[PDB]
Formats: sequence, structure tokens, C-alpha cells
Amino acid sequence: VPVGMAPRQMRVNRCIFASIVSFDACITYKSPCSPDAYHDDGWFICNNHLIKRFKMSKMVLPIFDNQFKMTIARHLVGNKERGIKRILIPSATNYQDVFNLNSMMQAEQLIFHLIYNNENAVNTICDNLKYTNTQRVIHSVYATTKSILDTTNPNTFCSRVSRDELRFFDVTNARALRGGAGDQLFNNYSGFLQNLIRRAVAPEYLQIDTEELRFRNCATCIIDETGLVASVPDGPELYNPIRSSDRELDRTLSGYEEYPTYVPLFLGYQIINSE
Amino acid sequence: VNRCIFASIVSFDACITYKSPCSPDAYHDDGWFICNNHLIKRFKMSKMVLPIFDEDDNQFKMTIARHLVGNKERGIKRILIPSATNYQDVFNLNSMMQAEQLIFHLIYNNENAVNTICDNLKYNTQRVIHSVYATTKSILDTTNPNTFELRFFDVTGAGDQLFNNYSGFLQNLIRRAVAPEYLQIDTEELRFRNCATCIIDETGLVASVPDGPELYNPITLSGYEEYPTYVPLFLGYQIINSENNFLR
Amino acid sequence: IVNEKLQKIIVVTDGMKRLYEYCNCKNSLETLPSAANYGSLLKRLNLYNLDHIEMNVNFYELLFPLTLYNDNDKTLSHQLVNYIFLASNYFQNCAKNFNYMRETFNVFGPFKQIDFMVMFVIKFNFLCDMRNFAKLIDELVPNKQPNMRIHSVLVMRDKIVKLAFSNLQFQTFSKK
Amino acid sequence: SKDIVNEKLQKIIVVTDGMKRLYEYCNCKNSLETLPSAANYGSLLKRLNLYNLDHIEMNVNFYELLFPLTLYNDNDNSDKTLSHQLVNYIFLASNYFQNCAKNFNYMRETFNVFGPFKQIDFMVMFVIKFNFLCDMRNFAKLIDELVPNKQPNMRIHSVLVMRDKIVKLAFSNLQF
Ligand SMILES: [Zn+2]
Ligand SMILES: [Zn+2]
Repeated sequence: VPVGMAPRQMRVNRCIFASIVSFDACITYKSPCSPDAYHDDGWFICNNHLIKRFKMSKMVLPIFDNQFKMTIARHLVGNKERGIKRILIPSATNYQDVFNLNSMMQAEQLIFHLIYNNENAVNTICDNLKYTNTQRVIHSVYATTKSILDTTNPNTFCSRVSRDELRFFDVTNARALRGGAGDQLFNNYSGFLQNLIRRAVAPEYLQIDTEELRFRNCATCIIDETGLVASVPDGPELYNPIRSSDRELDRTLSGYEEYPTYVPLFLGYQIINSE
Repeated sequence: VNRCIFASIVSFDACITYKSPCSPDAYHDDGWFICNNHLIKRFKMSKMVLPIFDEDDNQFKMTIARHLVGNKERGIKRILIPSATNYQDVFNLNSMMQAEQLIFHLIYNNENAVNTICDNLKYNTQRVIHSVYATTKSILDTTNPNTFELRFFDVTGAGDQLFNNYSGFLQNLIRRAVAPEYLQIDTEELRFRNCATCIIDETGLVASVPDGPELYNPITLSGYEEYPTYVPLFLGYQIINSENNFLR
Repeated sequence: IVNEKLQKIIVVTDGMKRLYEYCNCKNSLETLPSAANYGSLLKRLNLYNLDHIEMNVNFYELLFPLTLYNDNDKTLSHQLVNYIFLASNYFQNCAKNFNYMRETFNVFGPFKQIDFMVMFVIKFNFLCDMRNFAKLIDELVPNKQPNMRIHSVLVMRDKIVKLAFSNLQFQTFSKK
Repeated sequence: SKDIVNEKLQKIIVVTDGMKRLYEYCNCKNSLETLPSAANYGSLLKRLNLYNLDHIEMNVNFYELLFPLTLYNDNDNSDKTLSHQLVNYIFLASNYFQNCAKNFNYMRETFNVFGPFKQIDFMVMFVIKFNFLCDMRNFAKLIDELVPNKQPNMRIHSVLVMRDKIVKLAFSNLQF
């Protein structure tokens, strides 16, 4: 009756939060992960976790005859959102404030600590989980998260991340004073954090050798000490009609390739050349 | 039944050509008075719309056009809608039919050229040209406000003055294509763009930006949707008066 | 000589400000030079013929000395790049609207050397901003033994600026 | 305008006449036939070493340097080979500059052999530009003072633009 041949190879979930599992062997849990996590793309977070935690949704910008489609994310911050709500991606100095770690799974708390370093909290959690099976879950969660972090780890080799590109997403607003520092903080930003920022935020301009292509004449988001902020640089926030997740005129107006209502992420110049 | 400016070009002559190059959207009785083919081939624009939001369940398909001008065009090549002072220059009056030349002369207030062409064409041609006059003038009057919402194109008024200088049909075309970066919905101002995508000036409408280079606009992430790369037209500040969710 | 260029830039800028009795470095600029700020500068320039005016800036070499500053600590590593992109955009706009710039400056007391005047005001405003940045970074020590990898960005933006000035020159020459 | 450009042409003639004896070089036998060699400037290099040479631009404004020559009485309708000669001259100037930029290092070793001094990075360019300007003076001698106030020539201007773009890119590529 029973049938079996041999061990099999299957797909791989590439989102970090897929490793989230209840620390309970007696109480099963399954994390909500979008099937997109099974695409061998730069995205190391699934659309579900991205929207849930960073308020961002994946998108593709098909730049072209020489069409080189590139990844991009878009705002999900309401127009009336303010202050901490505007921090699209928190920094290591504020992620604890932005994320209610106390109200989420301790595995998720450990994962976020790993993303934002916080090795002290990481060690505290490991000790608590060890001095109580739970050691096996320590192994699984920490190993997966650290594997992904080292994989991203743009400031190393053997990782398949650095393309020798010199994107400057700290490019000046052109009216601020001598400043920026977004790339300084980026240098400090964790490897997965930096790669997530790269993939999500498309450059305002694309610089190719002696060619500069312009895609957005005003940045849609900024980077500061708090991290990535979904704020219009020049003040009055763009309207964001949040629809899901979390008349007769139109009928007359049949399909006309209606423009999307979203606000993609545009910031910086992306510099690539033949040298 | 359809509507298309320059589709009124009847074969008044036996001279060069005519085949009725009219996009099927002319049948779409939208707020436009011109269809896709003519719009594209005379102003480098493509018809488009835009929903807004379901907070109050409005989701109105805001009318808007798409730039068809790359970042390498300059001067005339970048002018979208010419002024009465430059439409003759930008348009190859020697290429299009005298019917379309008459249409341009009328819409730009060049009745001198209108009558010149009429007199020349007189030597059934006259009656056909009169039919062209009837159709074109009917369209122009329909667009003309002078008959039986603070859409500022300068506040985000020299720009509004230029827009007013445009004819009724031309003003309708401008307001249908351009989309204010700001729209007030009766006491709630909403910003939809942080920057402009076109500029109105003495020459007319230009696919330009306030500063920097021109927006790039050319002619394996299979598991994700796409975001359009083209640049829609955006300029101005519009205010909706004391009116409800006027989905009428 | 790989370091004297910076101090000589300081000295020559000071001497030119002396020669033309104008040192209005206060009006830092990021959009476009205007006669509203440089009208008196135009009048001062009219005193002496502006024959020695170049249609380019030599972006790369011009800004190269700024790299010499020691940024071991980062501040310069990013502020300088910000400045590079800012200068690139500034020159882009200047060349793109040079005709507009010159009509404006000419409307301010038309000068026979209007093109020289516009070019000189562009150069002078850029030099003022550069000297302000140099004061911002005067604490750091300029020296040789460089290894930046951002001077590649400098080269790229310099090529872009040179092409912009090239289009400007073609327009000016071709229009008789 | 183009009157100022005519002034530029006369000024460059007179200023070449001036410095060729203020510094008594006039290596006026040489031309743009190929890459210059220090063997024809040894003593001139010695005299150059007497001055600090960092006051030089890495790039060459090939545009403004050559545009004044484009102003001539082409309306004579007697020598179109004159215009063709000008086209040849400008193209060969562009090739000369391109080769100088490409082999600038090679000339650097050449002048290391001849006067091994730190200022060689500028001496190479000074030799290049001075030989070029001697060639310009000889070309001016060849041509007649038929400079009009204004003259349009689309073909010559286009050749200028396309060749100088290569020239400027090559010069910009001189990294350090
Ligand atoms: Zn997932
Ligand atoms: Zn039609």
C-alpha cells in the first residue's frame, strides 16, 4: 500500500519571516507567506511580510528597446499618516519603538533583533530559549536568519550582492544644505536592510556610462536617522488611497490604460558603467 | 455615431489623399473632442484616465493624457500644443490636407488663411469645404464655454492667461490632458504629484519639467505586476466648488 | 604637484574677487544664477573686457582637489558626492537655459559682452559655493596618496557636464 | 557675439605672437602630423621648468579654440577647397588631441627622460598646446584675413561638434 522512492528536491522559501515558527512543539503554527517567496529574486522577504511590517508592496518597473526590467516597491502610507507612521523602514535606533516586539512572536522578535544587530537582545533570547526542543528551534530560526543575513551582507565577498554599482540614494534634495548622510546610515544599515532598500527604492535617475535617464523629477521618499521615511521631500504629502490588505462617469470612461494610483519609491541616482 | 476633430475632412478635392484615419475611440463619447489617432499624430499624446480612491467611494477615472515625447526632443519637437503664434510653424501645413489646414486656422483664429484656402479651393469643392466648416465650427462651439473649477495651471496668472488665450476646443484639450498636481475636493486639498510633468508657456504646451534633464520617455520578475514607465501630463491647482460627490 | 591646486584655487579666486571688486559669496545658489543677485557684478565686469572666458568648466579637474582632504574619521565621503551631483545638475540647468540666463542678464543693462557676463557669473557663483564648501571642510587636511572610487562618479558627471557645455556651444555658434 | 569671436581670433594671433617671445619658444616648424616628441622641446622644456605649470586645464576647449577660424569669406565662391582644407585641419586637430590624450602617459615617460621634474604632468600638456598653437599660427598665415562679422555653416559646425565630443571624452578619461 505505502509508496515511496527517495528524498526529493523542492522549492525554497526566500523570505526571512518564513522561518517564523511557534516555539511550541505541542502547538502548531504556520506563518502567512506569499508564494512570491519562492522566486529566485533579490527579494528576501515575501510580499505579505513586507506589507505587514514595512508598509510596502513589491512592484516592477520595466525600463526600456533595451528593456532591463528592474524591481521596485511602493508606498502604503496614508496621506494623513504622520510622525512614526511615516517611517517606512525603521533604523536600528528606532526599530524597537516602531515594532511592538512585546506583542509579537518571540521568534519574530529575535529575527528583527538579528536584522538590526542588537546582539545583546539576541543573546538574551537565546539564553532564555536554551534554559527551558527549544534549542532545536533556536538552531532553526537563528541559522536561517543568519544565513540570509550573510547572503545579503553587501560589504563582503562570496555573497553575490555587490555589482560594483555606485548608486547614491543620499543624493542631495538640491535645496537642503550640505548634508545627506542617508548613505552614511546606509553604510551602518544591516546587509539585508541595505539590500531591501536597494530593491524597493528605485533610483530617480539611471546613469549608464555617459547616459542619464530621468524617471522621477522629485523623490517620493527620504532616508534619515529614523530610516526610510515615506515623506514628500517638499512638504505637502501625496495622497495615498489605501484600498485593501492591512460611477456613471467611470462607466462612460471605458478602459484607457488607466494610470495607477500608487506612489512608487523614487530616490537617488544609480551609477553603472563599463569600467 | 462618433466624434473626432479632423475626421470631418471630406474629399473636397481630387489632389493628395484621404482615408479617414480615426481611432475607434471616437465612438467613445468621452469628454474629449478628439480620438486617439488624431491626438497622437497631432500632439504626441495618448488618452488615459485615472481612478482616485474608495474612501468615499468616488474612484472617478480622472482624465489624463500620456507624454509621447522622449528626453531628446527640443524646441518644436518638445512642444505638445502650439500657440496660435507657432502652430503653423510646428505643423507641416504643406503635408496635411487643406481641410485640416482650415481646421487649424479656425481653431487658432486664422480666418484670413481660412478664406484664402476657401477661395483657392473654389477653383462641389466649395460645398464640401462648407460642410467641413459646419462640422468644425459645431465642435468648436460645443467646446466653447460661451453658450447657454479654478483649475489653475500656474498656482500649484500668466499660465492661466495663456490657457484662456487658447480656444474653447484647445482649452478643453488642455484641461482634459493636463492633470493638476493638486486637487481640492470641496475643502480637502489632496496632492497627487510632488512635481510637474509639463509646462505651459508662450509657445504653448511643452513636455518639459521645471528643472533638470527631461524625463526619459521611450516608445525575470514574472511573478509581480508592472508600473507604467511613461510620463503622464501634470500641471496646476484645481479647486472643486461647493458640490457633493458629483458622480454625474 | 598634486596638492598645490587647491590652495592656488583659493588664492586665484581671492585675487579675481579683488580684481573685479566683488566677493558676493553670501548668495549661495542651487537653482539658477540671476541678475537679481549679480546685477552689480555685471556692472563691475563691464569695466574690464571679459576676453578670458571659457565655454567649459573642466568639471573633473576643477573639483578634483576637494578629494585631497583627509576623511579618515563619514562626512566628506558623502558631502563631497552630494556636491558633485549638485554641481552636475547646476551646470546642466545653466547650459540648458543659458539663452534664458543671458536674456535676463542683458535685460539688466544690456552688455556687448553679455555671453561673457553670463558665463562669468556662472563661474563666479560656482566658485563661491565651492569656497563655502571648502570652508565647511577646512578642518580636514588635504594631501596626496588618494584612493577614492568616487572620482569615477566625478569622471562620469564631468563627461555629462562637458556634453552639456558642448550642446550649449553648438547652439551659440550655429545661431550666427 | 561673432564680432567678439573675431576679436578672439585676432587676440589669439597677437597673444601667440606675444608669448612666443615673452618665453622665446616659437617651435614653429612643428605641426599636428603626429604625436609630438620631447626631442624637439628639450631646451623649451628647460625654460618651462623655470615656471610653475599647474596653471593649466586638463581638457582642451577644442570648440572655442577652433570656432573663430570658421569665420571667413566663404561667400567669395572661388575656393571651396579652402573650406575643405578647414575641415581637414579641424579633423586632424581632433585626431592629434585624441592621440595625445590616449598616449599621454607615453609622453609622460618621454618627458621623464627629458627633464624628470614633478611638473611633467603639466609640461606634456603645455608642449601639446604650444605645438598646436604654433600650427594655428601657421594656418592663420596660410589663410587670409577674410573674417566676416557673422557667417553660418552647418556642415563645419557639425564636424566641430562630433569631433570635439570625442576630444573632450578622451581628455576627461585622463584620470588620476
Ligand atoms: Zn513569506
Ligand atoms: Zn479619429
